[PDB]
Amino acid sequence: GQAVRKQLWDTANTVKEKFGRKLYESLLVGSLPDMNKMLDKEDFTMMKRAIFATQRQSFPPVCTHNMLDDSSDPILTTIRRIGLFNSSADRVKVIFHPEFLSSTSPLLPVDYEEFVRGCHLGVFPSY
Amino acid sequence: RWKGELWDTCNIGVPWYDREANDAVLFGFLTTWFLGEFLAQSEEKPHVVAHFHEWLAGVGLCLCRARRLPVATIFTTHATLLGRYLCAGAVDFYNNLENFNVDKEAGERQIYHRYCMERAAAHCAHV
Amino acid sequence: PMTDQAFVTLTTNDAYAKGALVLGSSLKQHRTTRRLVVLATPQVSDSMRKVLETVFDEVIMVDVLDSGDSAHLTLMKRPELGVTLTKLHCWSLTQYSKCVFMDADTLVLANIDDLFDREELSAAPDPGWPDCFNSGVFVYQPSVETYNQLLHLASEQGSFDGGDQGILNTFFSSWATTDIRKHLPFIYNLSSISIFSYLPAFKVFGASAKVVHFLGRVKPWNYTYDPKTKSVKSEAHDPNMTHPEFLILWWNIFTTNVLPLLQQFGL
Amino acid sequence: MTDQAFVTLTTNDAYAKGALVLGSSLKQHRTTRRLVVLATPQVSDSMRKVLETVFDEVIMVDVLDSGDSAHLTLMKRPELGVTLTKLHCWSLTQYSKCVFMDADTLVLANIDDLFDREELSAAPDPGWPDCFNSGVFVYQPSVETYNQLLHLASEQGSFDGGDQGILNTFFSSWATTDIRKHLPFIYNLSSISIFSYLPAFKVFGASAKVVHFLGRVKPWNYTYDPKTKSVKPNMTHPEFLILWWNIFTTNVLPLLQQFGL
Amino acid sequence: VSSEERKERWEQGQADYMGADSFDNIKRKLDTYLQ
Repeated sequence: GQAVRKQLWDTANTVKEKFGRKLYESLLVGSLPDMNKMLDKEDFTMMKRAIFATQRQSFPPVCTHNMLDDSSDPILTTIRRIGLFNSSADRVKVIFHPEFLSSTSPLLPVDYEEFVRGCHLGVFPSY
Repeated sequence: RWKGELWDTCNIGVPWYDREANDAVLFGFLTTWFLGEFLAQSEEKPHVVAHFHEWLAGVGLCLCRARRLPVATIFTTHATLLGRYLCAGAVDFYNNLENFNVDKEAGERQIYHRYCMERAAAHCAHV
Repeated sequence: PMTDQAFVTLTTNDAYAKGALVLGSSLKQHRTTRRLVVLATPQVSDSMRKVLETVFDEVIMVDVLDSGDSAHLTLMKRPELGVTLTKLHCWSLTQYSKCVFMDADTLVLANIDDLFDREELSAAPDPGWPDCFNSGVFVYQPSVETYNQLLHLASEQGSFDGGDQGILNTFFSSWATTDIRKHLPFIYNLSSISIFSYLPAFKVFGASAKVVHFLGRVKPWNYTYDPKTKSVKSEAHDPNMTHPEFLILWWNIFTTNVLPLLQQFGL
Repeated sequence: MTDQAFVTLTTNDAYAKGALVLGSSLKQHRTTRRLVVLATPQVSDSMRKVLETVFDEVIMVDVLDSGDSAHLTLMKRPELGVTLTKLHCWSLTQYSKCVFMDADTLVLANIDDLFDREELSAAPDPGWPDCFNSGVFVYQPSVETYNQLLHLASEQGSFDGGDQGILNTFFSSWATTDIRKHLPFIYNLSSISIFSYLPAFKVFGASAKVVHFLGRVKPWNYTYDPKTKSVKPNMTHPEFLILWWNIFTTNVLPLLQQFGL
Repeated sequence: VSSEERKERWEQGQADYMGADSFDNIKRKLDTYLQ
């Protein structure tokens, strides 16, 4: 998932740069860009491959990490019971990150303080 | 039906197990049909040139010439089927080229149908 | 032409090669557009592996005893899981973007290219525990990462059943609850024990069977076929023989489209 | 929670002992819901009085009575008396949602969670896992639904020849429509599944919430020795059955002797 | 003879390479249609 996001971002950059050049060249002649002609056949293929990568019918996983012990996990058992499976219909999506957020980690490479700052609300119903 | 027809036309058969040959008969018959239908439905073009570029496209060429359709047929072998097997498979493929009984070798490798198709296409093509 | 997608199957001996030959033939009979790639252990004879070479496109060789094999270290930890670790090599087939794994004791009754519609680990609800996926037929997507994770699980926690089903069920626990599209209709992996154990449903939904899975100790190849009578050695009640067509359709396919290939290559 | 109920069906005194155990187990795990048996005329007066000590409502259903809604259907399908009696669970329109549980089930933990699920949410059946074991099912009482079920009973009956058959035909959507309507098998653990595929009961048996004794020998039928809580089968874990017999002895025989027998 | 049977022989993969199914024989059938 993270890799596909990277690919789409990289592709968008490649197409963006090519649009940049073509817009700059078009502007230099004194004409508003002819939108249809801006994108070359070469990119239409790159973008088509990119939109092919995106295609999925499977709901995104409820955890981010493959758990050495999955079935036992209290959080996962409860998520399944509660019915929050990140379904398209669901308005509430649960993402369980079982590792302390770290700069080294590939996904969300932000330390705890930065992640905390980003979230809108923090729920700590401590017993 | 298609395979049945091929036997009557070219006295050639394709084993059930081979996927590539089986696929080629489908492809070949469809291409022969397409071009024949095109010529019939359109105003007759005395010149239409069909360029077959491999052994498995050659089933079409065999049929086209056999159905006495007027389209010109070019058959191109980017590699010899028997050649690939005979090299490495035999000790001295290159010098004994003339000596080899092609039919025997082809049969021995259970590739005989494919060979027959390639040779048939070669004989069939005007060029 | 669909070079990107494959049916995979595992042969661990000549016995399960006859199974694979029948499965492969059945996929051809129902005109799959997808490549049938078997996986053969070193144990399959050279003569048999030529027959498997004719029917199946790529007999990729997986051996877990060779020290170069990716699973060899795992095998030394779990020496009882040789077969399982061999099967799990199905995930190494990164030349394919998506595959359907089918055990060599399955038989196809209709075109199932629509299995390729389903995503990773879409498998029939297993008879018995219906919260586990019969790993007889599962759509799946090759990946080195997934494969390595599976080996890790094999070493670390092993398998509850000491088999492919257990190692896969633990790793893909999400199947049971997450999505119904991952559940495949039972008709795509119809275990015969279902026809025997719960005959009434079979009577009603059996006609639509797309894949039959021969469970129990006595596999389809083990039976005796008298072509003159077209009747299999009839034991006392055997799950496979609850339906005298599913096994008959195994034996016929064998006789028609394999004994020819077998005799040619010296079996 | 006067609005919601566990229902169960007793067709005789034998299945009354089952219902008494089920009912007790629901109480032990502290349900907030009503307990509502349905009893055929066949249950003795003395046993109905025992049932009253456990169940909030003992509701009489007699399909042989010509006033009964299912009576005409019974005359068409005389083999489906039990099934048509069970289907009266849909007539209980005083309740907005119910969980039906066969009298050969036993509760191991609080399952008020079942009330979260909607109409015909039932555990996949061992054997055909495309049919819903009608041992435990969440449903919403409705006269319309009930009448449609009777119609199906008349017209096509049941492929199985039991309630499972007729419910499966009507609620065929279960197999494919929604995964929320698939109850975890833990909520209906047919012992046969533990026996057939024991490796799995070992890992996911601990979490069992309901055991369903589908077998030739019913839980009441089994022989019990109180001396060590021992029993003389698909009941691979005899633990579940021990928990049946104990609950019976502790919390029923008292309520039994008190009203007869 | 064994004419239709010969298609079947090719179908099961066993062809008479040396004899009846030799390309030369196939060539004669091909010869029916000129260049």
